[PDB]
Amino acid sequence: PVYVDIDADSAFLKALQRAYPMFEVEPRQVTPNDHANARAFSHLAIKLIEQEIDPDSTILDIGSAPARRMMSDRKYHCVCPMRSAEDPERLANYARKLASAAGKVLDRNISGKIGDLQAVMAVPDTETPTFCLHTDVSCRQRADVAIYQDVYAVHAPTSLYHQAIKGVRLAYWVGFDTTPFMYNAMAGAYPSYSTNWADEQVLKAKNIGLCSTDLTEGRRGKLSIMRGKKLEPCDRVLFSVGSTLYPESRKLLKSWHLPSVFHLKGKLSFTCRCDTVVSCEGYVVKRITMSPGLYGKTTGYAVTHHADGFLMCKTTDTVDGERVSFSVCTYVPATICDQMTGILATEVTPEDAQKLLVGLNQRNTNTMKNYMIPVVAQAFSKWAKECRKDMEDEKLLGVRERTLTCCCLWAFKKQKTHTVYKRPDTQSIQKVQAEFDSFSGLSIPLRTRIKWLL
Amino acid sequence: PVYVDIDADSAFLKALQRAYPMFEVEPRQVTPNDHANARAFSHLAIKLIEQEIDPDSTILDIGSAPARRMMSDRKYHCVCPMRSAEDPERLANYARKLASAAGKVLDRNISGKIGDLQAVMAVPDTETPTFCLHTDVSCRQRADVAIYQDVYAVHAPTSLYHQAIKGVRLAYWVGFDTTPFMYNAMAGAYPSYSTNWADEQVLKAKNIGLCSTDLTEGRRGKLSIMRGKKLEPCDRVLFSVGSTLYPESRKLLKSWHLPSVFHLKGKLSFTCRCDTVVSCEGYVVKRITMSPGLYGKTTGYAVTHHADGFLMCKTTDTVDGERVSFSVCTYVPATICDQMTGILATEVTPEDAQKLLVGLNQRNTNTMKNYMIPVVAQAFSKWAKECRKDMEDEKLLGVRERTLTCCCLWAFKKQKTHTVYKRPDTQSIQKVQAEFDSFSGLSIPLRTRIKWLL
Amino acid sequence: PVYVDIDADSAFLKALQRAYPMFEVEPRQVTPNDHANARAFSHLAIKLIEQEIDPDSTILDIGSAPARRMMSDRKYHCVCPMRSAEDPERLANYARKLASAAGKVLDRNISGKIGDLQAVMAVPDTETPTFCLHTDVSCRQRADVAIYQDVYAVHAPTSLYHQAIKGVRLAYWVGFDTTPFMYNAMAGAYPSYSTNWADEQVLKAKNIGLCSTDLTEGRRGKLSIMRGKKLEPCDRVLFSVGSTLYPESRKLLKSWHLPSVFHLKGKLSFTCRCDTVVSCEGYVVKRITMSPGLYGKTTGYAVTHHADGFLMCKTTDTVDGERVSFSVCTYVPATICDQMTGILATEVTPEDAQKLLVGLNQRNTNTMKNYMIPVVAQAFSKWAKECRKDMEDEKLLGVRERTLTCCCLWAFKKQKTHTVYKRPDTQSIQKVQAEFDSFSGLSIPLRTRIKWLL
Ligand SMILES: [Zn+2]
Ligand SMILES: [Zn+2]
Ligand SMILES: [Zn+2]
Repeated sequence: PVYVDIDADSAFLKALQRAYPMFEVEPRQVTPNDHANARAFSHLAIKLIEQEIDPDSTILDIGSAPARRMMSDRKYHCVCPMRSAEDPERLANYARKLASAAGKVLDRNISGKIGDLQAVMAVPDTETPTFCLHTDVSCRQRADVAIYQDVYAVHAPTSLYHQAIKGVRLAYWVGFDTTPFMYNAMAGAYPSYSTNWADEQVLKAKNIGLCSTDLTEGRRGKLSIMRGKKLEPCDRVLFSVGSTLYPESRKLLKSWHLPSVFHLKGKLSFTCRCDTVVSCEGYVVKRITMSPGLYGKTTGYAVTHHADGFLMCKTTDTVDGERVSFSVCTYVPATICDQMTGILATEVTPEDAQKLLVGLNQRNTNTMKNYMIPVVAQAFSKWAKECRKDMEDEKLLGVRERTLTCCCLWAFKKQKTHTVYKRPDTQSIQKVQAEFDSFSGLSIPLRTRIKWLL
Repeated sequence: PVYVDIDADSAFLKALQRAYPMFEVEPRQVTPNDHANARAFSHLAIKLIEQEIDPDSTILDIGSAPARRMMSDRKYHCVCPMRSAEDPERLANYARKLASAAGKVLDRNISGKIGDLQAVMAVPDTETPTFCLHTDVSCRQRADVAIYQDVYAVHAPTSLYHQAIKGVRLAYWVGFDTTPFMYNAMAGAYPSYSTNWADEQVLKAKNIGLCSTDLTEGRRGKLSIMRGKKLEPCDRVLFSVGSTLYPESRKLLKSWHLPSVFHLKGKLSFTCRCDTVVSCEGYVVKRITMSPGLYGKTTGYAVTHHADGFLMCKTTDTVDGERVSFSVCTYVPATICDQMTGILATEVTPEDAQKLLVGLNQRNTNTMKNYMIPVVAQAFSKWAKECRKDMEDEKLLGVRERTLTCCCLWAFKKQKTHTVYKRPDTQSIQKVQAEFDSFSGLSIPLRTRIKWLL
Repeated sequence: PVYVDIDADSAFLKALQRAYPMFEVEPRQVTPNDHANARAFSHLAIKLIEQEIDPDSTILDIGSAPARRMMSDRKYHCVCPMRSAEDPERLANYARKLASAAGKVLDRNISGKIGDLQAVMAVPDTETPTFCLHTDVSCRQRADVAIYQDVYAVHAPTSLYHQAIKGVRLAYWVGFDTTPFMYNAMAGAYPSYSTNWADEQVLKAKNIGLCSTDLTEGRRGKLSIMRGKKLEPCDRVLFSVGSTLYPESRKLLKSWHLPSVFHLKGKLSFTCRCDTVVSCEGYVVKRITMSPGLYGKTTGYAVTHHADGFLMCKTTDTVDGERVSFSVCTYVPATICDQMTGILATEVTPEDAQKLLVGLNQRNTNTMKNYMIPVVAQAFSKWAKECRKDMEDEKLLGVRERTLTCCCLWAFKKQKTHTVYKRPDTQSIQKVQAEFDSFSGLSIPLRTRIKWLL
């Protein structure tokens, strides 16, 4: 069995048992994490990856803590770029966890890993079998499995190519579903994992998941130096997994939304596939295989299967007091989606839809988080309405009705789409890019401390 | 017994037991595939084919992975054209799966298949008894059974003739029902297999199965370089089986909708039959028999028996913002169809029809997927209405009412058919073509790696 | 007991036990065949014929596969004209089934049948005791029983005379009821066997059993080269038994609707009887007796006893978009017929009649297939109406009311009959013709195959 640190009466345990049928998932709650689900998923994700891959294979852990990786029989070789403030504490914790294992293991190469840390604290740029201080672009070790566990700040094709040229033929990416960022939403939620993310421009909104505003009477309106008149989603996004905050860029998030087939054509050439192997309510495990030489052709399309509904709607909020409208995305449980089918046959108001959603939810054992019921309600009310206007404005079969621009071009009226509702068992198809061909860090007071611990 | 990787409480298990009464189907879920049904069908399809065919026969596998085929007592000879990015990984996986079997089998010719891969990585163009790197038109092996398991990108008559000239007298094609492509629909669904397909022109539709659109206010309408005024189904189609995406061409799909009898008359002559041996909710197993010399005659008709209802309707969507109408097809469960019979005796609105369909579905144990209930509802409402207009516009028995074109020709008013509903136990009859008479790939870094694995 | 390949909970098993009281009918489903009923009838029909006929008799099998006939103790002599594409595969299958029986039988003349195929592939025109490559007109064997199992493409009097001059005194014809073709219907259904047939002119109808149409907006009406103005039933008809398609001609179908007595008087003379020995819901077994010399006289009448109701109505459809009306026939279960008796005492609308039929059917255990419920409903509503107009227009007893054509002839108004309803336990009486007096195929590449298999 596999023990997950979630409450025994948790409703996420069934979702987590479906996503992992090959395991016996048992709750062993030992810590009141506010993002316990996001970790109960990744623990099982590594448990599954370690079964799929060959035991005699060497694994590379990009941006991962070496502390969690030991006590495992797999030949891990963690690569620690030390790009953030957690890596020095991660290395301190690794050195400290090795000390309590000097003799009480004699099964997990502890006596080799102590030597491996002291030998890399002797020479920093060195390449040891199970530890190094390089970036994933800088490491010189040769393996055949790579694992990107919660690694979003990396450009996908560049890093994948740099792993492939080192002999990596299999790669696993455990992370959040990058689909809300291909639809290019402003703010969004992963409610089953207590995760909220927002574009920095709307961090002062009133009521979205990740926001914080102030009280006011609305009588100033004079402090605009330069007009915006344009509130598109910029590049910087902030994620809050429970209470843990991470900054990301939309570019490096969208880069991991890889197509089914792509080509990495640098000094060497590889043809690569990307398969979503696990998917639970917004948290995915993707499998990339890379093989030498160009084979086949690439369509440049990426598919997302929706097991649970996916909404993206236009919501009206007040960012920093100013009433704007932007796009918010969320995941709705497939049960709620299936039970709204009959009501969305007509035009329902957001009040009626919210009362019906609260009924379906409470029927204290909630199916979906309630902070998303208002917006979802509004989303449904818009969708059901835009479905009636499609029915009243029936066109002719196979014809269009373009209008001349009066010089040489044609014009067609665009309709206003306020909601994109991807029901369960539908798919999203996004045109992405394939055919990619365009591919220190530690102090002395720390280097003295990491080997003093051993 | 035969073990299928679907969960024990699945409702597809009963449908899968009906399609295979000669087996006892046991659920053995070990993986949360989002297209587990489409594979639980094909596993049993190969189990059935291997019983029907003679054990002393040689089998050819067009476009199939050699990995899955071993551990079978049948004399397989897989032909691997390496036409896509999966065949290199398929060969890597085959070479890796052979290594774990060097000695632990001594029953499935593992020690012969290792040498058989070594002999083809020594000479590429060689023809070995159980493996080759050719296409189906290029392979030179002589067998008597061919199997096309999920092989849609091949022209049926050409490939079948090239198998027949090599002594193949029996062929099996396991695939999706090619009937939605003879009615020439724009988009469609196989909802029991979580499969959606769409013509590339409508991949930016709002709400069909395989689509993805954006939010907008509909106030630009100026970017048409050249008018379309014509939205007929073009040749390129994209399939999403769960989350696995494949591109297909309507020509090569319609190619496999073979008639009951046809003739392959090239340098040699064969008379051939095509029998649908298995069909489950949109997934068929066809049996082609080929015999030397022309016998009988061909009427050129292809029949599809509908066990579950088949709808094709005109839906109004907004592709990339533009409100168009195109044809969508889907499969409706025979129970839903039978329970809709009484309501379709009059004119029902799509709202009433959708509420009634939701009632019949929920009566949490859904009979049909709900994302298809709206369109189906609309379809029914149109059909029930076009059935009343046939009754109000009663004609005379055996006469027509053509009108002179005023020169020498006659004119008859055509009526608008918005829905084609093929109820359970009806049949589709399509005029197709019979009488056919008009019939490398591997790199060095991979050929080095395949034999290093063994 | 006799084992039929139908599901254990099938509702056709009761009807099949009534049609064969002398047998123990046991369901042994081993194949998901879409026309399992049509074969569960014929298997029992041959079981019955083999009991009725004398064991020391020689049997002739017209157009039958020799493969199914062996393993039977009866002295069969199959005649294989090789008129279609199934006979070459039938012979391949026979040669293959003999090979698996060379030694494991020593009870069914396997060692004699192998030599009998080798002797006929040595000389083609030869006449061997249990196999020949002739037609039924060309075979020179002398027997005393003939069996026509699903043989519709043969002219009945000519074939029967050619069998009689060879000493055949008993003949059996297992087939579909040829009564819908004596009423000369355009399309029709045998719904208990999943069989639909249509005249080729209406294969593009919208909603009948065997058809397939397209979507359209009805705005072309310009492509008629020559007017029809006349939609009578032509000679070519297509049958779909489940999904198996056969073409037949109305002439050779009506040929087997033989009268109770007829005379075959050519170079020799025979007086012949035709009795329907078995009848199940549209599938009959007819027994023809032929004796030398002319005896008695012939009324030239053929009778059909209706155990289940038989409808033929005028339905309005749209063939290829053009709204026409033609005649469709179907079989209604005697229970549905009996339970509609009280409603048809007045004028019921097709909507009310369809809701009532759906009530009686569902009262998921359907009595009749639902795709025939609308048309049947309409049929009933017409019949019940034409029965009221007979009652309101009461004539005088034994008189007519002809009107002079003003020259020398008389005229009577003909009434419009839109429905012919033959209730259960009624009979149809048709004036047919009696007194009849107007009465290679294999290549080398196959003849090399057939004895190579043995
Ligand atoms: Zn390293
Ligand atoms: Zn080969
Ligand atoms: Zn003969």
